[PDB]
Amino acid sequence: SGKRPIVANSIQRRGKAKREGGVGKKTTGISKRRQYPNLQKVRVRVAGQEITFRVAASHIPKVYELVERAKGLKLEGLSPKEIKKELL
RNA sequence: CGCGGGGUGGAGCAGCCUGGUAGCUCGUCGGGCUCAUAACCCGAAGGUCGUCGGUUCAAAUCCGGCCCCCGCAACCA
RNA sequence: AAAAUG
RNA sequence: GCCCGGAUAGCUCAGUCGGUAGAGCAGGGGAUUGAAAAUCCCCGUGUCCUUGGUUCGAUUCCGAGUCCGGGCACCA
RNA sequence: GUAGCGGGCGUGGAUCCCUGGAUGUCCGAAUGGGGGAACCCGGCCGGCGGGAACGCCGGUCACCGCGCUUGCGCGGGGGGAACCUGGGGAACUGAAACAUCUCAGUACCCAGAGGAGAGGAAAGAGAAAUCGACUCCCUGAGUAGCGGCGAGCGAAAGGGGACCAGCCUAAACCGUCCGGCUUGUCCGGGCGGGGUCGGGGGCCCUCGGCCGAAUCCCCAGCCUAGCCGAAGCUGUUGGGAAGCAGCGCCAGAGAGGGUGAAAGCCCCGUAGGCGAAAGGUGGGGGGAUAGGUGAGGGUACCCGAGUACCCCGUGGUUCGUGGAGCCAUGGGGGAAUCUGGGCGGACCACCGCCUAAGGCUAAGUACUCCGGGUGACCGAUAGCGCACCAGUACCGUGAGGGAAAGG
RNA sequence: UGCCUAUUGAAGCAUGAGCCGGCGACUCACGGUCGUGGGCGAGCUUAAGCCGUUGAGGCGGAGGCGUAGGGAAACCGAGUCCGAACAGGGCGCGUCCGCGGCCGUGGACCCGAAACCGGGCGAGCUAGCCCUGGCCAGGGUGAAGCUGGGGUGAGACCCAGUGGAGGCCCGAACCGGUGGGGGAUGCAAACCCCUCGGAUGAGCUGGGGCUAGGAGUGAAAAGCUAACCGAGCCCGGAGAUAGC
RNA sequence: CGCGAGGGCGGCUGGAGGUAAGGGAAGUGCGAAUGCCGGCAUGAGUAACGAUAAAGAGGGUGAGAAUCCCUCUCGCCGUAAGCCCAAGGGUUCCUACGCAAUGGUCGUCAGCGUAGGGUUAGGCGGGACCUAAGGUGAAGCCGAAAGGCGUAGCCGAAGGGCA
RNA sequence: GGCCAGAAGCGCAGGGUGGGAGGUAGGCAAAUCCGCCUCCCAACAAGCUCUGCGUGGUGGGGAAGCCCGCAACCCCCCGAAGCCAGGGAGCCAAGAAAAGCCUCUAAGCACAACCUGCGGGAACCCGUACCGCAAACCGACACAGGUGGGCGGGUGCAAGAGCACUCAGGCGCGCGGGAGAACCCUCGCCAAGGAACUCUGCAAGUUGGCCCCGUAACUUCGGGAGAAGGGGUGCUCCCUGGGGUGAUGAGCCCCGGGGAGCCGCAGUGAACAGGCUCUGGCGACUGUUUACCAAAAACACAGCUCUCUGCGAACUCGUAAGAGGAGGUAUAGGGAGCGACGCUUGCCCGGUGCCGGAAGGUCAAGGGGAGGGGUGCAAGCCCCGAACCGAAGCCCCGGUGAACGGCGGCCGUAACUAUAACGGUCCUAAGGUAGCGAAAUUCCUUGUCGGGUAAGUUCCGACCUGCACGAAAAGCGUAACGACCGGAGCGCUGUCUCGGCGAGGGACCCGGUGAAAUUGAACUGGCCGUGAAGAUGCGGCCUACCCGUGGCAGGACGAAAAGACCCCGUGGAGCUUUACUGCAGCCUGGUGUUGGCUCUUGGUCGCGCCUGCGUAGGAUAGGUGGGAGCCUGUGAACCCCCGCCUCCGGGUGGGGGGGAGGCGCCGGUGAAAUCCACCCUGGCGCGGCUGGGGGCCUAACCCUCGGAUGGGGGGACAGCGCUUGGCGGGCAGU
RNA sequence: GCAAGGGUAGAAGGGGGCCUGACUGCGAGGCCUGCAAGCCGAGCAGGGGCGAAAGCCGGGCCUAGUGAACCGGUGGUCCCGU
Repeated sequence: SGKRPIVANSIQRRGKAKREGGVGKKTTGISKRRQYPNLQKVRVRVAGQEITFRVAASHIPKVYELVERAKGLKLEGLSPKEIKKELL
């Protein structure tokens, strides 16, 4: 949907199998349909000033580490690029 | 013409695919109660199971043949 | 506080 | 095909962390009753599924066998 | 583009052809704002007309992304016949029905790249005391395998060739500048130095020896106009000789076209050989910067994290759940730094291979808008839809469709 | 008793053809299998590429057939497999070109669908809705209200007059389309004449806007969505597939 | 001359290419696919000539006129079949010459052909004014990419406003 | 022919508007401007403003008339849909925005700037021909079609934009000329008869305007009403009543009334211009619909009912953001069915659906690990995996009909017979009530009676064995309405017996221009046969000079559409469902986002003490083991008050007096006691680790709050990611 | 044993005693036949039964009582096992 640090979201398939297991008798497959795995997003408000990121919430922590950096710069309204960028 | 359901004591229903035991209510018959009739009470009887045969040790029961009984279909031109 | 007809 | 509970009086079902076999109903004998019920009494009958083994002994405890009932999954 | 007037210019070297420059309305990424493209309306500075109203004229004013104290300086935007990479991604059909499968990761849509794009220096391959970036071709091989084990799909290693190339960083460790803080000899942000690995690097003591750009330059050479180029006369039939008849000749040139018909020697040419003030291009051969140059002995300081790894859901591979690894990765859990970590088809144990989680990297390869050359290629119902004033006329609201016609 | 086609059977009243002239259909690539014309033979043969040529051909053995077969395999071997077996029984000997026939994969002898799918173009027709404007001659009926009179204890209510209501009436414009005739290679790809319905309303109409293809809109017929809509048009997949 | 497909000979036409023996290659042979493209036939001098509002005559011009100009009669529209404005259309406007074709006939005519003219605004209508629906769109929100919403602002008229 | 324009100033009509004087929690405190309060005056005005109309200095224009070219302009009457305009009254559905324009203060400035006057100047861009209800636009055409707005004269008729004629202005429709047949179209008339026509009075006719009489059932009371059925209408002359403008008298128009008298076949003398009635069906009604075969009894409709929805509503669109719902809030929104109004709307929850049920049953991940397996020398690394704990769903229990739906059979019976109020029995979840009823429903069927008719498969009234009505897919009625469907009458008539005549436009002839489908080739006859069974084309026979023109339709299996019916193809589409398989969507557990603090109860391994009342028997012996040859004192023997087991018998610990005491076989019992153990059964009590359920809070997340580094509300839930299972024709492929 | 047919007492019928050949390895030669299936079968080997023996015995008087492959399940074993 976005990603911030991390990165985007794949597009998985499917498996409708109706069968034994291969540990009794065979096991056939009903249908493959195109699924879409959205990237478990989630939002973060942070103190750098009054900032907001949309961390892939598996990296939420990275938000802070990135906050744990006093790059020495007053207002700019966003000051995210530096953050989200002078990041790594 | 074709399907499918059904003929069991007097009437109305079981029992039949799971073969040997015919069950129920009503009424018929006898005896009580009552002045008497009902009602109520006690006790009995009564069926070639539609027919003509087949298979079987044994056929209401299973398989075919008609006889009436009941239902459902009989559409396109 | 009470179980039809002739 | 796996996982569960089962088999006890005619019938429907109980139960000790081994010591008797018991209820409810049907059924029969009696009282009471206008009638028919409901009440009230006394019973009646058991290989506790079949086998072993456990124990001094087993309804019961465990192995195994057959019938019965419940639950779940397959099906080329 | 010839046909015409009407005028003119050229050996005082025109026209023409190559190179560079100049001017280049308006619309179009369109960029002052608007807008029904090619039109309308404005800010600021300056200049024209008597010029204050009006009106011309020249500059200049989009937005977005990177780097300096507020202004700035570099960049971007759109287009391109295919070819290329990525992100998305069908059905018809096939299976003589059909759902897995097939067609197919194709058609198409989107973003991006460029003369190519991609890939690329091993956490590789796979059984070889082995190999040694990648890409392309030939094999390997319709093999191995995959598969309602149907239809059907289908590798890789190894072997031949083409090409040939290797490299920077992150972290230890040292210095420096800056802004925060619990004003602690501390925390992290930015530069510089170091350091790049199958085993190395940092830091301490012990011994010091050069190759070389993928970037900058220069010339060659090659494009972009051109010049030189051999050798035949007479007669004859004919409307017209290049034919025919008789004597010749050139040839590094007997390719071709053209001239009234069939010419080596008529014209343009052909073989062969010269040419650039100018602008492109250009290691093919050479110059110069950048950068890179050793061996032992000790700590046990560094070696890329929400990563590996395990689990759930999927994709790629010949692999369709299979005994199913490996490579990718949305979700959850979640390490270690060489007594580290991955791989060699579940899992162990041996044996061996390789160093993940940062990046760049020529060439050989693909394509044909464009220029040239050939054709047991077409010759005007063919060949391109167009040999001609065609993507036109005409048709359709539009997307779009789409002729005929040569002598 | 025509030609062709299709047929058990056609002059056939079965299909096709007006006539002529052009265009018009068994191909090519790669595998494979027979046959055949050749080279060479226990052997035969090169791929890609390098070198020359500029309509010279060389080189190149990686590789590929063939020389041994049996067996699922281990494995063995002129044998082998099954088996205890010295029974038995099943299997048990060429390449490279060219040309031809036919097979496999490619449309693959040639035309022809109805349809499926992707991406765009369309509401200048038609349906709905939104903004802003217009339009509806003349007649008719005569609601509520007011006002006056009457009525009653007060009221209700009743009366005249006034008044002018309404998916009200007749009927033009305007909108529509009932019945009939005509029209039927039309004046016209829906028209003309007569006759009909509505006509202050759920009205009609100009201009400016919005909604779209399994979607829109729909006082609902599967109607309308640019003259054929039970799923638009255009281009593409595409030479879909066609046991006809 | 060949069984035949064809092959030679000869005569007119034509006027610039052609191609032996013997061989090799194919876009290689048509009468039919309601085939495709073009040409020309049949029906056929047939149906039609587009509203039943209607014509007649005298002069003109002219190569030639029922069909053009003029005149006098007759008839038809007259909430039009008449005037004015929007839209759309783009020179069809006026003038001089003209008739091949275009007019369903004719044509001296024309809305046709060639040429030359013609459109004049502070007050009319638009813009250097205003907003509507709705568009667009700094911010801002959202989407795999395209892109979807959207504040302000801007655009948008037959409505407001102005001599 | 007797007008047009025209400033200021005059008049005449209007439209706008109270004037004061003080205060002030508002207009995002800036206004002396608004807005609100308070009190002197004033009031169906005046004044002040602003329009329209006349008037206006003055300019302009100005026919019919001959040769080929002359110069007024006044007076009444009618009179708007236009103007004054933002006028008035009434009503419910409650009726744009912004700028210009006034006014108020801000910043700033007052040497600016505005306001009124007067003179000089300045004043860009675009459109402007022409067609424009059509031959110039849209329809391939010089197409009988389509196209928005304004003006649109006069007379006549009740009125009018109607109808007839006609001004101005413009047309006579881009082939003509003759004939004078059939037939076709369009049009007129008709003896006698009058629906006999025919599916049907289809069509055509009759009637038609206005004034006056006069009009029934039925009714929701409005209406049925133009009900029906009649009479009048022209022209001349006489008298007379009110109106409007004048002026109160005259012309001028506007509505009437009463008498005479004239003419025709006829007076709305032509054109416009209803025929009517009785009775059924359906639908309440006006409306809407299949553009191009269906205008309806179909859709809609007010109205009734069921149902969802508490607001960040439900529901719809969208992946999302967001939007619609609605700037609404249950007297509101969404979905469904029925369909004004009247009288009503029965019985059945067995099966399906929906709603309700903190129990049980079953149940996926996941939790859990008894136990087993593969490996190594090992520790280990890996694997399978039982109990048990586990949602929604389903099973199960129950409600529910204006939820889907459903709503019986066979026998007998009365004192003539008939029939059956009564009875018997089988089945059911329950057995169709009211009202209708051979019906838009009835097969038999033209049912059977009545009515209507000379005659009636239709129609109307009746009766029921209702093949197969019936209550909200409503039932039965119903005034009014209908281009709706059926049956009758009257009137009128060519629809008809039965056809005839006449007019025009074609057809026909001449001149000019000149198509189309179709077409194997044609030299293309009849009858009998024959043949693939319907022959111009074979056979036999029979007829027949050659070629045209006007006409008719029997044939050429005539034309046109590769049959729409039927079947076939392992063709296609749309639709359905409890067909298969999916997907959207919705439900659901486990995780992530995700945090504090309590309460509580489970399951687990520990550990800590109890726990165990057969029959003999010192008596509440658990089990086998060790056992001699056993321990109290810090002191038992006995005692009380006490928490605790239990069946009571019989106990498990407390404490002080007290102070000696106390054992092991015993004798029996299947088995023997002191004490130590390890352990079976069950319970209790602290600890580990996991769980579940209840509350409280805030800080994430969410919603809001005069613009918040915040305050309220909600709150670890919701939402969202990943994963589990389920529902699932809403959609897709088959 | 059960449908019909053919066959049959010089037994295929009825009874009795011992048995388990309702074997393992094979299989000449044929029947039938598109394929692939189905059917008969002497004989050899091994190790057995019944009979003194000759001998008979690879199910049943005979013809129906059945289903390719693929995919799996249970066993077993000389095989394979990246």
